[PDB]
Amino acid sequence: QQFGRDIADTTDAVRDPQTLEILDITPCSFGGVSVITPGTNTSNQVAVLY
Amino acid sequence: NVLYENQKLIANQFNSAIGKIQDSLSSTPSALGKLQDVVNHNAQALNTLV
Repeated sequence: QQFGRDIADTTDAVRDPQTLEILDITPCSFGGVSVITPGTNTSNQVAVLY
Repeated sequence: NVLYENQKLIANQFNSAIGKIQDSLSSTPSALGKLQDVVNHNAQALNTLV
């Protein structure tokens, strides 16, 4: 076996040829950004939601 | 006037019906079709995109 996969047809586990130990793969931390603001007629400050 | 002359009977029948429906909601496995179908439809439509 060279490398694994999952249900969603994406790469999950990869074995390097240098060492018999296998390395898992998890993508970088991704997510939407959202802003929490009051009315601009009222105030100016904002709060960031990740 | 028919209620106050049969209060114990109505109470016993109500408790028996409550116990019966509590048993029947767990005995039959196909009594929860709609919620399982909508969550399975959502999961399948999300999986086919990937």
